[PDB]
Amino acid sequence: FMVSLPRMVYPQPKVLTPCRKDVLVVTPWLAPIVWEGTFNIDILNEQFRLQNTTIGLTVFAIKKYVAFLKLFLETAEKHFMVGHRVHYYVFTDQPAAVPRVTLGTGRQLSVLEVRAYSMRRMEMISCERRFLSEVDYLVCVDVDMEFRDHVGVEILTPLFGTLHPSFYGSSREAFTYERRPQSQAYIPKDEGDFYYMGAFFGGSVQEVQRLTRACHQAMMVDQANGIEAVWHDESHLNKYLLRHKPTKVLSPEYLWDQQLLGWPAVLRKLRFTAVPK
Amino acid sequence: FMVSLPRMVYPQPKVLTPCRKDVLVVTPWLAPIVWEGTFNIDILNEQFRLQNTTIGLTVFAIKKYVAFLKLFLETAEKHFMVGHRVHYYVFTDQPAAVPRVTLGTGRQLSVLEVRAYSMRRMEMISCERRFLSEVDYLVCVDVDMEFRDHVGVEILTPLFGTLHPSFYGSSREAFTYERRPQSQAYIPKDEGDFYYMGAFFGGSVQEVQRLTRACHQAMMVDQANGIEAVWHDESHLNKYLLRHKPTKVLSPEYLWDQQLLGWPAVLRKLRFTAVPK
Ligand SMILES: O=c1ccn([C@@H]2O[C@H](COP(=O)(O)OP(=O)(O)O[C@H]3O[C@H](CO)[C@H](O)[C@H](O)[C@H]3O)[C@@H](O)[C@H]2O)c(=O)[nH]1
Ligand SMILES: O=c1ccn([C@@H]2O[C@H](COP(=O)(O)OP(=O)(O)O[C@H]3O[C@H](CO)[C@H](O)[C@H](O)[C@H]3O)[C@@H](O)[C@H]2O)c(=O)[nH]1
Ligand SMILES: CCCCCCCCO[C@@H]1O[C@H](CO)[C@H](O)C[C@H]1O[C@@H]1O[C@@H](C)[C@@H](O)[C@@H](O)[C@@H]1O
Ligand SMILES: CCCCCCCCO[C@@H]1O[C@H](CO)[C@H](O)C[C@H]1O[C@@H]1O[C@@H](C)[C@@H](O)[C@@H](O)[C@@H]1O
Ligand SMILES: [Mn+2]
Ligand SMILES: [Mn+2]
Repeated sequence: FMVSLPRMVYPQPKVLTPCRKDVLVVTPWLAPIVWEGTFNIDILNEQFRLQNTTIGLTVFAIKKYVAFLKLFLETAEKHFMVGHRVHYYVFTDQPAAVPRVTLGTGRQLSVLEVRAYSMRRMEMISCERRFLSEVDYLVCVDVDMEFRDHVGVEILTPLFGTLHPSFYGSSREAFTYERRPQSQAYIPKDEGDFYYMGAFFGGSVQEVQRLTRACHQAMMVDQANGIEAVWHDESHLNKYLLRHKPTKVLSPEYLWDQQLLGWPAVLRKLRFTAVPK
Repeated sequence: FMVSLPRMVYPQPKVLTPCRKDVLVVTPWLAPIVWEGTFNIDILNEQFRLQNTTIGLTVFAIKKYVAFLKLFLETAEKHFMVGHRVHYYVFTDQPAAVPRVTLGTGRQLSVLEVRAYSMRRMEMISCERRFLSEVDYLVCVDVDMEFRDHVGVEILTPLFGTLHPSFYGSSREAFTYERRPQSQAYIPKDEGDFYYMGAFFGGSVQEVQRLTRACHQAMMVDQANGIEAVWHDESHLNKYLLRHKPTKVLSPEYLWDQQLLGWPAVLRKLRFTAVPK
């Protein structure tokens, strides 16, 4: 049950004035594509706070990648879901190397020890009972990253992927999907909506567990058949999101590499960006 | 559980090419606004057929309005949810005046007798147990109308309203919301997203029952206080959808009066239109 919104004063949306005329803001299956200018964050914050929403953020920091945790977490504190309930889940082979980072109120961090050495992340996420009890949504991101700007409840939805920053302008034949019919991740050259990056996906706990289960099972079949998809779990993520359309798509504002790709006119904000390695 | 979509060949959506540049296609709370060119109906039909979706359509034909049923139903057969399961619910004081209309396969019609003589429609819809058992979505429309073009699963969502054809270009101060603070339907001049028409709303059975219950209760409070909102149940519908944002908004393609308003450039299709009375 969703209670009433309070009175709010904000600019009237105008039917004959698009927010953005330079980009596609809705997919052909009527999922929003999230760009700056498409959302009133005050309205969304109200809606999600009225549901007392809890967001889980999973991040893997295995072997040398523990060095990325300090900047990742400190910048997450500045920019990720501020004002909402957040539970970070840090999967690592080195629990003692996790930096002591000061958290804002309503935010917690759990260290989950794992084995070191593409199958690990999808298998590890598909924690099943814990996430169902503790959070409403799961967001699954790369650690070799930093938040530079707002990443908030505008992303939340049953299932989302993120446009790969290298391929948002590419035609589908150029996408680096797995192209061998012998792989479970196979997508032919005449199929595909978008190329999603493995570094930022999420959704409700239920939908994220479905996706990660399916990708894990598909990767196991491939392993048994002696094939490894060209881009590993990303290849399977793309296969999954082709056959199970996401209910929102994040623009490349949400996954950018400024060193590689600069700052194009189409990006009004760079929100979550690659750290040099 | 949603099974996989089959392989499909369709045009690739392009991130740097908007479908429509002339209209707002997503609200500031990230609900799609449904216009022609925003959706691939083949994808949506697949998604909704894979869930074996059943759509209930409610229509009231009381007193002289029974005369509108023949054209309403015959044109619904040509254009409304064709290929999907449909259950029409015709509420009338004259069961014997309901025309015998031939239905396509998978479609059924129930005649529900009611009393003759704004409270009736919201009260009557909030049938509660029957709809929950028989349909997935409810669509609630005026009878003095005809379908001229496709109205399909693109509209389905937990909660939707439709932009009133007279007001989609209007600023909010000009909207004919109820303006007296003594009414439950009161909306001040600095609030409001859109002006929704009472003639086409819907959603999941649960959300439609919530809306109709709330509007019925609000109208009862008004009656007890000796006030009747300026546009009756439409005034309350607008209050409800202000405080409970719809998850899709239908463009005026879905509710048009060609005699009054012609055929503006912004409408690529006229789907569901007023019959002269
Ligand atoms: O030694 C490692 C390697 C990786 N990671 C974790 O795995 C994440 C992903 O690894 P990278 O950042 O090195 O790789 P990309 O994000 O470039 O991932 C893409 O390239 C990969 C192969 O390099 C796979 O194909 C993957 O599916 C695809 O999304 C890292 O952020 C980190 O969280 C570790 O913790 N330790
Ligand atoms: O004698 C009647 C009158 C109305 N109706 C039913 O009620 C529907 C709505 O009535 P109208 O078509 O006459 O009115 P509008 O659609 O123009 O409705 C708008 O104007 C109404 C007052 O005229 C209310 O304010 C209502 O909330 C607002 O949406 C009709 O389609 C019909 O289904 C009947 O069956 N018999
Ligand atoms: C010559 C150097 C490597 C830089 C060129 C990489 C450009 C394409 O990005 C890569 O795309 C792959 C799928 O085709 C896969 O997702 C890995 C991805 O590379 C990662 O993401 C990029 C945006 C960069 O941050 C890159 O460094 C990172 O490895
Ligand atoms: C002088 C004649 C009446 C025609 C002028 C009506 C224009 C405005 O439409 C009316 O708007 C009201 C809210 O302000 C309320 O929704 C009723 C609505 O009138 C109905 O819908 C219109 C689009 C027409 O189909 C109209 O005939 C119908 O009554
Ligand atoms: Mn990375
Ligand atoms: Mn009418």
